[PDB]
Amino acid sequence: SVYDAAAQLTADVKKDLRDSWKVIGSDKKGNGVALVTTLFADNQETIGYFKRLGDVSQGMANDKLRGHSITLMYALQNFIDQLDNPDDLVCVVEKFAVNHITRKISAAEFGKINGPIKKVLASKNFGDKYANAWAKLVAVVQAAL
Amino acid sequence: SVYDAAAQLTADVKKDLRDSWKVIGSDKKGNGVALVTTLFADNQETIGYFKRLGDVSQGMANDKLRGHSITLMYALQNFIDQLDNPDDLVCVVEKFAVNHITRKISAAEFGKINGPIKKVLASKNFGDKYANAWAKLVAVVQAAL
Ligand code: HEM
Ligand code: HEM
Repeated sequence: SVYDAAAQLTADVKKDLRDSWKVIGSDKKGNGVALVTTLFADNQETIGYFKRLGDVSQGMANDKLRGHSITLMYALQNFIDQLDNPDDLVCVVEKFAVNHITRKISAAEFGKINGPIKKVLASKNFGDKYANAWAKLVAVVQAAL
Repeated sequence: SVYDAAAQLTADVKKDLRDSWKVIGSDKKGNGVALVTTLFADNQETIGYFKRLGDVSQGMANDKLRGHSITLMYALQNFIDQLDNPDDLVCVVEKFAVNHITRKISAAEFGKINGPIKKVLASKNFGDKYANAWAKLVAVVQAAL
């Protein structure tokens, strides 16, 4: 269950998530756009899903893409803030899961975000240990898809 | 015009928004559920739009309602964090406006949130001065609907 995935996050994993978020979450506009644009760069097959955003090749200049990217970072802020109460983490994760289920995004496709997260983390010198911790958080959402 | 509306957020208004948010934003789960449930209590005619959340009279005990309410508070957090840059405030406001336009929510009905905000603020000893500041922020979203 999603609760199981959530309840499994250990103290060490939560520590790594919080420490790295202190940095990557400090510039939501910059890192959010980097995250989304990297997804498009490395997984071009996903571009079609974001037609509402218009020309995503415009990057930062695209106001719809910028608004979407900043907001995505607040979903992550939400997750990080709920780490110590699995009950609250689960209800917010299911909320965002619905946003993706309606767009026909499978658990496997949602996992495509792990590559971009790993790259953004690396840009701030957060290595594999941190990428693995984030993959565990993403897996909580995957349990809901 | 959303831009002209954003221009109404003067130094004094921004300060009142930040000062009051420091308190109401400190308990997103508690104050978010209070805000949403007050909207339902005071404007029963809006409950029909929230069919996805199930039985909203259950308040905090309703997982979907709790997830929705917490997330709503992060949208407000987002707005507050963008107060320094109007172009960014506008792009995030338009993102959330679309979420409501697709739900068929007009500027007038969106404005029904002012009553609940005034009440939640009053419960934390923040009077009309603050309620009016928040009404100006809500007005930016209304301009985009
Ligand atoms: C860290 C992981 C991710 C987070 C936290 C996240 C968060 C969000 C948020 C907050 C929204 C806006 C929901 C709405 O207002 O309707 C959104 C929309 C969307 N997401 Fe994600 N997402 C993630 C990964 C992905 C991935 C990997 C895909 C695709 C393979 C995806 C596809 C979509 C699509 C198609 C939309 C709709 C965009 C639009 O038309 O506005 N998401 N996402
Ligand atoms: C401070 C004001 C408000 C904020 C910041 C806000 C924010 C949000 C957010 C973040 C969502 C989730 C969007 C999504 O994932 O699709 C949402 C959904 C929704 N909002 Fe609001 N909202 C506000 C006021 C209102 C008001 C006053 C109404 C109705 C009169 C309204 C009606 C809706 C509806 C119908 C949904 C869809 C719920 C669902 O089925 O999940 N909102 N709102």
